[PDB]
Amino acid sequence: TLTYDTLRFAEFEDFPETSEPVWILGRKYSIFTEKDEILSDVASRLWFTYRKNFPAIGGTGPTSDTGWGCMLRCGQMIFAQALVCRHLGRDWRWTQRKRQPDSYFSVLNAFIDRKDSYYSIHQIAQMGVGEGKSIGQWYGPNTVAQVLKKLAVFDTWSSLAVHIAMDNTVVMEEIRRLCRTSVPCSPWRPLVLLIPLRLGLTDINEAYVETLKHCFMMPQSLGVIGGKPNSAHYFIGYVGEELIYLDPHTTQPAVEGCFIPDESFHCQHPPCRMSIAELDPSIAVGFFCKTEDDFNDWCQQVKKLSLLPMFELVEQQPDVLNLSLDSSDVERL
Repeated sequence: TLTYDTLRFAEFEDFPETSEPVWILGRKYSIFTEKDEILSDVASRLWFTYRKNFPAIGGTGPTSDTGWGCMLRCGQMIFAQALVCRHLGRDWRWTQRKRQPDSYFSVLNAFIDRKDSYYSIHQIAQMGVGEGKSIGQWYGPNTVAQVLKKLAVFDTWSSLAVHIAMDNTVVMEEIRRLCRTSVPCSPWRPLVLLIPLRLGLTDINEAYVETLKHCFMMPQSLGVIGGKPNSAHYFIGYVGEELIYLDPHTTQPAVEGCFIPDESFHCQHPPCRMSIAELDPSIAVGFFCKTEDDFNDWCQQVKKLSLLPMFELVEQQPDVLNLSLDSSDVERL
């Protein structure tokens, strides 16, 4: 039950001192003159790993998700980043020896391993059953995304709108129908947009690489979740031909007013890097648009990227994930 803690014995390497820009969730950095800021941004992200000794799920279920909940943990991380942007702002940073806002602890609390937290492993796992997934079963990006949408309905504090765009299409009228609370003279529910995709049979077609990089360069970028079963990762950026990510494969003891010892929820080891060409095909890309202007800006950026494609943007109108098979893929398949 501790052969799944792969992060414990992984190879860690410091960031290469090169001229290649370092992108972390819509923010561009230079490793030469902004190394501290880069490390601060990565460490600031809410990190969620396997946990142990938390209340049994459903009273008789697991007390640890080691070996099965890594995609659930990545789902928690990408959704937490959205809540951080929604309640704290993209410019917020976590620092030891500093008093964090009360909202920070409220966000963190929503991911604590107890059934009364909105996005706890308990609620995610239990909600997954309704999706046809038994507790203890590993999920794919699409499934965890569908679960988060249903869980967010109860979170009236955040009052988020979660849209999962299938068929590789983002219908703008659907987004407005989901987010508009009233006729514009908050009138807009902060939007968490998740787009499940499959960029290849065994690997991602190289033609998608450039599009994928651009997904981390938008002010609304929440990153990407994906990976093979029990090898899920939360990708938060890239540098050169590598993706930067947070890994949940380490089991930590569950953490028991406002204050919460939060050291274990911040990744302080050298940020994990992986070759883009080694990324599993099944992923879910996310974007956060707090206001309608943010959404409009996002659409404008998707227009360019498309013109100068993983998904299409249309104004109006089975849920399918389209796999673009090249001549070779058609043969190997």
